[PDB]
Amino acid sequence: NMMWWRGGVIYQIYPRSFLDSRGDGVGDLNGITEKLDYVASLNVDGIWLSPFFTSPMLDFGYDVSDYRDVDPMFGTLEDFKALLEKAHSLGLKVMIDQVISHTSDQHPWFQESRQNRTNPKADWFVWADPKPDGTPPNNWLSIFGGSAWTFDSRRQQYYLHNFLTSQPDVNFHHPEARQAQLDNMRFWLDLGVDGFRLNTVNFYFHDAELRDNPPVPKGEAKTLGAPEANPYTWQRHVYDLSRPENLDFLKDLRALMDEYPGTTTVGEIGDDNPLERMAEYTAGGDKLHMAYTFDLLNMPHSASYLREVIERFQRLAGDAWPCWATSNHDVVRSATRWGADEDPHAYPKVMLAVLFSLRGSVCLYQGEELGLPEADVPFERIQDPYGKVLWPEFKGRDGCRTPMPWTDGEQGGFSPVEPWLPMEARHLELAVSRQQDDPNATLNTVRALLAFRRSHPALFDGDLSLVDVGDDLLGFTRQKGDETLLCVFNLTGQEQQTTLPVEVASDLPVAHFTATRDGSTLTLPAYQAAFMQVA
Ligand SMILES: OC[C@H]1O[C@@H](O)[C@H](O)[C@@H](O)[C@@H]1O
Ligand SMILES: [Mg+2]
Repeated sequence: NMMWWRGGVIYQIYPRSFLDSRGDGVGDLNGITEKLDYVASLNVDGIWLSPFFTSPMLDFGYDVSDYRDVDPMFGTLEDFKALLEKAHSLGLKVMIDQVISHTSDQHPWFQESRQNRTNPKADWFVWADPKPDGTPPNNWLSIFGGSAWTFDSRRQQYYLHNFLTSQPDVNFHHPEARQAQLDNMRFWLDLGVDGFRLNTVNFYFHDAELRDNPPVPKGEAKTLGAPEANPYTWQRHVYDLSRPENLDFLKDLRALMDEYPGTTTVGEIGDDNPLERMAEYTAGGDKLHMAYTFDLLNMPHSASYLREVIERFQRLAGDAWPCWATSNHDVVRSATRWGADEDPHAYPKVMLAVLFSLRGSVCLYQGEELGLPEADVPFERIQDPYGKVLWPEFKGRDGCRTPMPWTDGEQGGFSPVEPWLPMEARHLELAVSRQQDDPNATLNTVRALLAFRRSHPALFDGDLSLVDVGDDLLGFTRQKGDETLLCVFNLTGQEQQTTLPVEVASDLPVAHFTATRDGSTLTLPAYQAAFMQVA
């Protein structure tokens, strides 16, 4: 079963906010270990762990100072081995983050690199002389504010950083650095990890000519990976990322993965044309296994929009393979971002049904299975530095990083002390304990939907074909071998009706969904889904 990843569902855990088992108010590995039974009960195929490596935590894990160890705040390496072993014992695959695009400035490589222009690791990072006027070498901007270049007095040069100043980008034009990062991945592969989520996978290479980016002409759409309030979105990003050379490196990376059968990779795409880039990076079977984009991580969410996304993707390379996600640690929770103007109890069910019925892999964010709304984090409680640069137009990512509601008790049973982010009040009555034995609650809807998905080959990796189901409905067929299923979704809060584009063999009941099939006319109540066998 070495193709488990091609259609499998992965449960993303944000370590800081899952479960605190030691008592410092911050989630740790042992808590995850304690809740692997819960995770397994979701009928998901595996997990993706956000960074838990040694880090100053200035970007909370994504500024890595030691690629081959666990930060004391999350526990130890042995703790991780225990977590991995128990997870394997439950039939769960374990994937972990890899942030090889950039390191913390506290990483030994950079500490050495910054001292002078001639040291062994001087070229392991991206250094450039200032312009004659002492200004940055080009117009590249940091996503987290300011120029992408920061001056260092030691070398009298600027160093590049797409994100924080404390996150210098690695110079992938230096083969030994590439190799060092590959080795860093190999370290974790040798420990038995089942795969990697590749942080900003298209960022790896930059234009060595350091050419200026062109601006986006007024009225054209901005990039999906950043809020429009961010000046980052004022230029087309062609030279600061997504270079051709990266393809070659991807092959190398894939080669490493090939040395360990059954392992996989999912790339995070941050690009002006995310679908196209995902196709490019996941094509050939010699590069990325799969990748996800921000197309379903933004504001549009109509059935017509989904149709546009699916159509657009189907026009790309057919050998490509997508991973779909409606929520993660970087965006507003799906129940709020998409379903703010919808029923808070009904909409997450049909949304997640759509997510689970799309052709591709799935990323399911912690709490999304509870239909958790975006939390309101007060100014004085803000932790994410990305929330302190564009306030209040953009308030950062803390809203989706609030602690997991296990019980409706004190601090949601997350911690015996005050957690690093405040527990959201509204989450308490949506807690796991309050929701576990409720068959009408979103959790069990998710369980049933994923078991249902698991019982049908067509919903694993079957082909997808859009069909006419009306303007206010989303409809398509999934086909593999004997089995052809018709999937119809009502994402609206109003009853909808359509003529069936194919012939139904039998109705398929799943997760207490209600739909009326009268001959050739199908009716769907508000926020309902319909699955059917096709003759
Ligand atoms: O590390 C810089 C940023 O890169 C993004 O791709 C990650 O998903 C974020 O969590 C992180 O803050
Ligand atoms: Mg702890």
